[PDB]
Amino acid sequence: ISRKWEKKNKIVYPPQLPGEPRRPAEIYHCRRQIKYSKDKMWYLAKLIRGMSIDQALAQLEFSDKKGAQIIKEVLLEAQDMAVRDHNVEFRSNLYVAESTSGRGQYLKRIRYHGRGRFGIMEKVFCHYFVKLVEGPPPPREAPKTAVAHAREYIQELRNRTITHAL
Amino acid sequence: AKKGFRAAYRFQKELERWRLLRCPPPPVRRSEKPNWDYHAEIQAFGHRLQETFSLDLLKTAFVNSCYIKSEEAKRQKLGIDKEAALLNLKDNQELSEQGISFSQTCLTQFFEDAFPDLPTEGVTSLVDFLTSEEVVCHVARNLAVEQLALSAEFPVPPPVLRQTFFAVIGALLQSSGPERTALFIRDFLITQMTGKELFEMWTITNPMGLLVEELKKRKISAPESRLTRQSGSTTALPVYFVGLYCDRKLIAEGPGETVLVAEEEAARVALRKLFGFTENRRPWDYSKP
Amino acid sequence: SEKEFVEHARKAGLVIPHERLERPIHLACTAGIFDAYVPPEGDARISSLSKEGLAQRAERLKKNVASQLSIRKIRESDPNFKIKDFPEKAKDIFIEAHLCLNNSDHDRLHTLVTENCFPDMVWDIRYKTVRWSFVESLEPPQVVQVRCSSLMNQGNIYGQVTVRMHTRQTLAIYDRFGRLMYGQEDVPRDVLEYVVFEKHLVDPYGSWRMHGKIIPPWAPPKQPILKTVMIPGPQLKPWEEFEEPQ
Amino acid sequence: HGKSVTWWDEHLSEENVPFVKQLVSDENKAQLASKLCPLKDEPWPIHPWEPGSSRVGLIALKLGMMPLWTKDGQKHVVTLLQVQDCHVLKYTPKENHNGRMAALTVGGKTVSHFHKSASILEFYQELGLPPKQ
Amino acid sequence: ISHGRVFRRLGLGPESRIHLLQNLLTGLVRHERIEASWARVDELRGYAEKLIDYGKLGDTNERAMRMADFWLTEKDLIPKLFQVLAPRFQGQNGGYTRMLQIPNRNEQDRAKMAVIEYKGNCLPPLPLPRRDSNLTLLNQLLQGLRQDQEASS
Amino acid sequence: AAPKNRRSIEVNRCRRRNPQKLIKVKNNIDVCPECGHLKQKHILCGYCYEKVRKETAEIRRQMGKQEGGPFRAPTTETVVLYSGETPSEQDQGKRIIERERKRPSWFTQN
Amino acid sequence: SQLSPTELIEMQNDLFNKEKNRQLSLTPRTEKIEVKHVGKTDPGTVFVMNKNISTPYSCAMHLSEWYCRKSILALVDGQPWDMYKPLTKSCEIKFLTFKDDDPGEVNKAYWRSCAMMMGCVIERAFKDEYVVSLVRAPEVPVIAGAFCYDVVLDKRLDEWMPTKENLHSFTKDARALIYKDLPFETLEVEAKVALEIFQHNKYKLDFIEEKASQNPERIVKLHRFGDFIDVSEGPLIPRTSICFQYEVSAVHNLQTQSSLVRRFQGLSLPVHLRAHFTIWNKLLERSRKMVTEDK
Amino acid sequence: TARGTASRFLTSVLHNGLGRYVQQLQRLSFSLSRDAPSSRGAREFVEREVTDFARRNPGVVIYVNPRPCCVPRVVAEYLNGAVREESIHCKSVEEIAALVQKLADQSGLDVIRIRKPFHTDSPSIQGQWHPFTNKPTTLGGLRPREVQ
Ligand SMILES: [Mg+2]
Ligand SMILES: [Mg+2]
Ligand SMILES: [Mg+2]
Ligand SMILES: [Mg+2]
Ligand SMILES: [Zn+2]
Repeated sequence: ISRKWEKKNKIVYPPQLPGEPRRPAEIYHCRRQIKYSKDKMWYLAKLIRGMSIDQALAQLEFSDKKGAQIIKEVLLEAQDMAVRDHNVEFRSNLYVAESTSGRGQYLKRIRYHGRGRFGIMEKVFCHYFVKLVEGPPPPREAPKTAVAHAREYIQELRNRTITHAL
Repeated sequence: AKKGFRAAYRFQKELERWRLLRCPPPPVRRSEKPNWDYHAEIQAFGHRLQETFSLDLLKTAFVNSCYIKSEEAKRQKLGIDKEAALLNLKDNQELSEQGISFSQTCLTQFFEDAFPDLPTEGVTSLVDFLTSEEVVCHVARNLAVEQLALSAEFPVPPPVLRQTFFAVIGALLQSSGPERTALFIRDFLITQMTGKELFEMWTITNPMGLLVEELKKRKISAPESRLTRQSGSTTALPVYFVGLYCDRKLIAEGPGETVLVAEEEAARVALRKLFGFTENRRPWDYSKP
Repeated sequence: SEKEFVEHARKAGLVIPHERLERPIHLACTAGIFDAYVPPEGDARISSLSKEGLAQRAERLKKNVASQLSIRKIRESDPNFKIKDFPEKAKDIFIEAHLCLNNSDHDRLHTLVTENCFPDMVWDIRYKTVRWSFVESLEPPQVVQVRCSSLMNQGNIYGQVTVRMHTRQTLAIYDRFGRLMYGQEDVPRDVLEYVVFEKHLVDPYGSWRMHGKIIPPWAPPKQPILKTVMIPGPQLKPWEEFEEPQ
Repeated sequence: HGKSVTWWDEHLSEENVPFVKQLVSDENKAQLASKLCPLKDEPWPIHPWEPGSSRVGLIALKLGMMPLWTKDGQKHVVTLLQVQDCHVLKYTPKENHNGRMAALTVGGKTVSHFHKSASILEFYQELGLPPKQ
Repeated sequence: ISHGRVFRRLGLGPESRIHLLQNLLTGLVRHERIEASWARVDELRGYAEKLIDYGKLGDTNERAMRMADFWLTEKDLIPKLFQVLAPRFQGQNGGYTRMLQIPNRNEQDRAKMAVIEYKGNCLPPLPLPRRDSNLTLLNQLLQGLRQDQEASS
Repeated sequence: AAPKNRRSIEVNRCRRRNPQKLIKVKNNIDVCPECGHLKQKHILCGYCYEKVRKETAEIRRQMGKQEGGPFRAPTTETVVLYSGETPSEQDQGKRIIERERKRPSWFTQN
Repeated sequence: SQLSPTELIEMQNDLFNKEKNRQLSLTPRTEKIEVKHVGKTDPGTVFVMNKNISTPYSCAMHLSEWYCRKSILALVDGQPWDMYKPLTKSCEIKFLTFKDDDPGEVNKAYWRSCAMMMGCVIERAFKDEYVVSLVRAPEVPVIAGAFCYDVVLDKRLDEWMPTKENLHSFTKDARALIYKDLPFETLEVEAKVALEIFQHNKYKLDFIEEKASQNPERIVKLHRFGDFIDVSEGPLIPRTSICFQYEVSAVHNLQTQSSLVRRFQGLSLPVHLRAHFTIWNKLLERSRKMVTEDK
Repeated sequence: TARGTASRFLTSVLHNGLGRYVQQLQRLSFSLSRDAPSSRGAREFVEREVTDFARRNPGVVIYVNPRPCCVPRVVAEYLNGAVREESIHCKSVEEIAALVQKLADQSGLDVIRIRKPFHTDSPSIQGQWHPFTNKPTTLGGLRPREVQ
């Protein structure tokens, strides 16, 4: 096994020279060897990306997936870690930087079939990773306006060259 | 397990490579690296440029204020006695001033002689450009001046490098005549003007006005913008060719997306013909008189 | 098809193997401070007066029976011992220990400070950055009292010396992201600390160490934090109604 | 911004709901009975009948079916179609639509205001009818 | 094709459905408030409304009695229907029942849940949804319109 | 019928990261004016409904103590009371449940 | 005094910044005040805050984003506080919402804010050649079908009343104002340095004089958003973004003996309360009628 | 392969050979073993050739390090900043000489595919074709069906 994500919270930065912009907090946290599947977990973890932490808690609160409550618990833990251990005012000020599902170590079992054949079955486990960053949520990108597409096209026609030409 | 040193060692090399790929090390002076002899370096500089310097004057030329103040930090923090031998160092300030003054004079003369029709504002703009931060730093760093320069903060911020380059010029001006140094300048500076435009380095914002003034000076009257060629007006990509006429003769002409853009172009073209900064123009002379 | 996981870690305190220890735990120090000197309540207004403070301090030192009984036990067990030299050494121990917290060097910090002190001064601060400087000592370090604990089991004696000291210090604590947390680096702030020292006597290697730090009940409220802090009300289950005291 | 979903009813008190309903229904009565007199308003010029001509249609409502008899004795079955509120809504000229025949847009029975869209409600607002299904 | 089918299929068949609603009804008449599968509660609500109208028909009506006999399973309840429930609904024609959606069941089957109730029961009141007050900004803007529908009449 | 070739990871990402298989964001969530927890707008508040549920259970327990057996249910209406209360003239002639707790804030006297 | 339109803006903003930095300098340290929470929701909660720095908005942030978005006004003790107005002493706090049971306080605030917005929209919507004097924002009850702002205009402009085009332009500009989200900022000032801000508007100086007259310490209440500053009675809503539906309904010329004053009426609703298209049209129709309460 | 690797246009460093020619190779560092056989050629080269090489090229500084290594290398280093590594391991004197020459005459630019064999600033003297260059102009400059 490999446990890295945990140690990401043990990093110490050099103090900030005055006049430099204030560095936003980062909190890495995870839960290992959950009895959920990795994929079913992925949908959930995907849902809450880039949401402000309260928004994610609200969304998870009402989902019916078994994983919803796991993730929620991990988020509360991470929030309290962020205010207690790292120094963060305004526990509402976190947004979800990274949310993802890794695969755990699987158990292996028999699945009985008929005519004495068998399949080989896997009791599945998974990991849930999260990384919380201090600040408002970064703005969701608007699709390209007609103006943007037109500029790009024009710029392209203008990048043309006489080819194999000299 | 597999028994051998070889693959293990060879892999140690891969490990080091990845280590350097994920965290690049901050750039280090060539002087603090394994093979260095400052003296031999200096001599080689001179020989490779095909010039002859006084080694005292060059060694002087690569010295800077900052190197001396940092050396005084190391002097004062350890309680050492330096002052006589350290303040004997004779920095490059003087040399750099002679260098820049002479180079600006030289250049100005070169252009003034080559482009008789360039307005003084123009030739000024040109000398300004070839003496710029960008150009001089590029050339200096490619001649291994950054290598030899004595300075704090290894990337050697651009003002220090301009200082040091022209320091070397001045050192050359003492070491050899203004003739020799004029040749060096026309070889390592003027060549950066290759491929470049006029209005690439001049930056003037109203071509039409400037054209009208220059034509007052030439005793020609009223450039009239007259539309020559066009394709599609209703398109999202039109092309206009605007001509400029003086007494119904055509002086110059240009393309554009919009009739305004194109008119402005025809102005720039006309300007470029008048001033004799042109594509067809005689390429520069590199020769030994 | 049959394999299971292993490694569910647990901590089980159980008195039986704890008793069966064949080499009983050897302590360099004792966790408590036997007798805590409780200082004058006007000790702020007698500090600006030199020969008031000095007089009453030296007086209370010479006048006390317990004080000179313990000083006699230390002098008789440990020759070439002097009380008039000691606040110098103590003040030096201080300055080195805290300059150890700056650099975060724990090895030297285990020679200087005691086993009871180390958890305290190191623990919370290990993921942060500390910058601590010594600028002035306003009133030269005073020796308030001396005490001895006689363990009849070991025949072991621990000399405990309380040095009251008044100081000028600059403390800045930075957060693990390098952003300032506690206090400025430019303010030479004035402190008053009652610093307990300890030494093992029967021990041949006989280190003088910094045992503990006593804060008086009237001590000036420490400078305020930078960040805002919230204190939640009692967490309520559904059927439990809230009750407000006045 | 996470702006929440909302319907017409949501923020009204128990007091104001009957009020709003009255408001809407009453203005529906007014509006329908106002356009009740077509010929005295500004009728578009009436033309006589040309041979290849074609009339406007209707939007009706299927009621049910009924038997009906003919004088020869035979039985028929018929469908009742009730016309409820039927108005011509807009007019697209001949050259703007098929290049052959003009287009009249006819509305069907009245529906609630609250469950249509801003666009459509604007279209009827400038007309002065209530929304058609 | 399901067109105009009023009753939903539950249980092991039509009969099993009736017996399901039997138990639910009995439960409702005894405890006066129960919670079940939103669909089953919805299905029940009709019968729970009509039972009260058979109770209104009186003890002496035979039809109402063998009706309440079949539907109320624990026979002890049959008096309570006639002598408690049916009397306390007199004025109101249809208003007997309140049915609300509860949050989804906390068990892993995560069902859709409803609470169903006989009005005027003696229990802590459900946290019903309240309409907005009249003091609310938008409603205050409507009150203006109202008072000008009075002033212009 | 057996798959003729392994499906590539690109294809499979296309299938399962499709918008239609993604969890869709619920926009009807709000706060309960009472306890300040979360609820969907068309559904009762879970928390408040839990208070009510507990109290209901207690009342039913104590009205199970008044009934000596399974089949005895009163032929009269009932009323529930709390510490420091007495049956009104309108409320007398009814089954009385007496509870120890003080009458809850949400629960009115009626 | 010879001054451009932009110079007035510059002077006023620089004065405001001077004053704000003076109030900042008045507080030497980071002082800790203990706020308590009297709200129906999370009782016993205690915030430990920075005196004259921390605001009731910065207070909500310790709870959850939910307060942050839902809370328009902050009741401190018995008084309404603007969400960004820094807390002075230790106290108790309750938060106030649009869908709350006795919203009246909030309603008032909302109305005021909208009025002020319109004011801005008006002052900058006229040609430099003319002279636009904002008068005041008369405080109407909200049962009155609109909110309004009093404005006097250049004498040569006295003959025209606007066209639906112009009104719709005002509206477009107000919506332009909403789109970019500007916090409403508050400052408490002494009349001496208050009058120096406004100057050229006479009516403003009169208003300031009365407003300061009824208060013992000569305190005037200033609000500002973006580059626009105005004096007003009572607190305002925290953000510009709070408004969703907004209209400048119609104007009405009303004349004293000594002045000719135009009254601009407009109507708006917050995102929280937003009303259906039909409902909106009816309210909009009532908002066209003259609304008179000055007393 | 060409789609596989990077590429560059044909260039000179600092317009070399325009004004004057500057030998681009700056310094040369040898590392060899006095003892080990692998370095044999490299030793002979250092004996006979290096000296003469150093006279033939005044502008390059040559650092020779005897050290205990198994694999003799030569590190060429250029004005360009470019550093090119080579192994003289187990070669003749002749081979090494040829190699050191290649190093001497290289530009220090990266060796990759070169997109085209020529490089011109201002290829275009006397014009550059555009759709109108060969078209005749008409009277009034009217379009095809335009009337006046
Ligand atoms: Mg078998
Ligand atoms: Mg398989
Ligand atoms: Mg498998
Ligand atoms: Mg079934
Ligand atoms: Zn609730």
